[PDB]
Amino acid sequence: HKILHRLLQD
Amino acid sequence: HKILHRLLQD
Amino acid sequence: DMPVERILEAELAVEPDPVTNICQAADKQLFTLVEWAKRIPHFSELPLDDQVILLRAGWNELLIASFSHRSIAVKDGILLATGLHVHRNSAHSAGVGAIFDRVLTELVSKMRDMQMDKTELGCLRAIVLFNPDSKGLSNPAEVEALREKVYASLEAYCKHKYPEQPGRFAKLLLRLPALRSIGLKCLEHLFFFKLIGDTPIDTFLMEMLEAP
Amino acid sequence: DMPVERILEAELAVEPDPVTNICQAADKQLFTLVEWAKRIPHFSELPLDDQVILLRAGWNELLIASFSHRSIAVKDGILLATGLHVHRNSAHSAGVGAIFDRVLTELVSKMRDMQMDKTELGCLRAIVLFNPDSKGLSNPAEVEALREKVYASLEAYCKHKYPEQPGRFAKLLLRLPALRSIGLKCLEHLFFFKLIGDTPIDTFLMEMLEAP
Ligand SMILES: CC1(C)CCC(C)(C)c2cc3c(cc21)CC[C@]1(CCc2cc(C(=O)O)ccc2O1)O3
Ligand SMILES: CC1(C)CCC(C)(C)c2cc3c(cc21)CC[C@]1(CCc2cc(C(=O)O)ccc2O1)O3
Repeated sequence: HKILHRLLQD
Repeated sequence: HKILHRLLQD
Repeated sequence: DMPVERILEAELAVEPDPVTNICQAADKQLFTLVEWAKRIPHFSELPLDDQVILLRAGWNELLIASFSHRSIAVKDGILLATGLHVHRNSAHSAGVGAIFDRVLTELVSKMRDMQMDKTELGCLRAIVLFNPDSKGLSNPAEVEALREKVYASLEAYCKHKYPEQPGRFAKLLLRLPALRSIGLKCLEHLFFFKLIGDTPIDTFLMEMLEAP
Repeated sequence: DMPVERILEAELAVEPDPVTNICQAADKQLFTLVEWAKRIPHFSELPLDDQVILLRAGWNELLIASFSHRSIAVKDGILLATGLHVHRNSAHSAGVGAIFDRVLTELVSKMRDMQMDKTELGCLRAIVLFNPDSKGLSNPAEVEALREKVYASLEAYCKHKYPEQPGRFAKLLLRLPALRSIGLKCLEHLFFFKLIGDTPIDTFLMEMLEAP
């Protein structure tokens, strides 16, 4: 799940 | 729904 | 009013391959469930058409909650009203392991960890029975009023029996979303067993699965 | 602790054919939903893997509750965050009338009749976010503890803001089973639109529908 991980990393 | 009606009538 | 005493009597008055055994027991408990509902205060005073709508709407969750609480002392399994223990290994090896584990984890274990008593179980089932969102009820407000009386009684009962657990009333109510989700998934399986057509489905269970 | 003030700021910080418009708006709100979750106290302190599990588990109910409360003043319709009003006639004429009416009757109207405020909405969404039954969480107990703090705060808030409505806290919690049921049905539709393949599903919405 690329997008969710990237946004939660910020 | 035969059965449910008949049992609720008692 | 809605005294928790009477709700508790209703529970005590009805006390007693795996997929076939569970479907056969379900049909047997449907008869017992009608007798339970008629002992819940003010249910029999509702219009007959609405008693049908409520029971057709809630029978699955009502009976799932029943066997879940009956399975407290059972480890890694459930106890059907016929006295048969269904172990999770049997459920996995019959292709229904995932939903079975959901019952154990989300329902049985939670009931076990909090030691949900039969009065709280009855009130929870009464709340489910008095479902004001059931489609077609001639008077949704009356059913909603009956539901409010149940959980007004259940909260007062919790605060009296368990004064040291302030969040317990809320904890009970927050198992209903899991019960709702598990009831729907169990219905999906039943309709599949019916579609395949080699699982014995008796007349009362079959009538619950037919269209309104 | 879990102060309802902070939960309320999280809601205010993210304030703004029909099936295509709804699916496009859903993808847009998924980005906003991540920002909301990061403002909910202690959510960002959870393991990253669990933040993913909670958001993948609850995004549908979280966003359904959002547009439902946004649609209070709308009659016979919903208001998407893009500013578009979807009326129930449009939903019926697009083949999704039944689930749309379920949203209006079981969610929007109930929120309207009780005048659910944005603090109660935020707490309800926080309870849904902190779902201890989500499969795969590295520590279900921590998420359950966070959920208990939310509804301990929400009950105390209800009893203070609305002392004249003793059953209001319970009434709020008893909309979660309907939200659960409606979320699942909406998911079934999405997977059908994906299967048919002529409905535009953008990358983030698509990622929520893919397997873990
Ligand atoms: C086989 C399948 C799909 C998977 C396993 C579980 C346990 C989830 C299940 C459960 C399941 C049903 C099916 C399944 C059908 C409906 C139903 C309804 C509740 C119920 C209670 C009793 C009892 O009180 O004695 C007996 C049977 C019974 O049947 O409950
Ligand atoms: C078309 C269909 C199946 C029937 C009608 C309803 C309203 C039930 C619906 C609702 C529906 C979804 C589909 C449907 C997909 C997922 C989702 C999730 C919640 C949501 C919120 C907003 C907003 O906050 O702006 C925008 C879109 C959005 O999309 O909600």
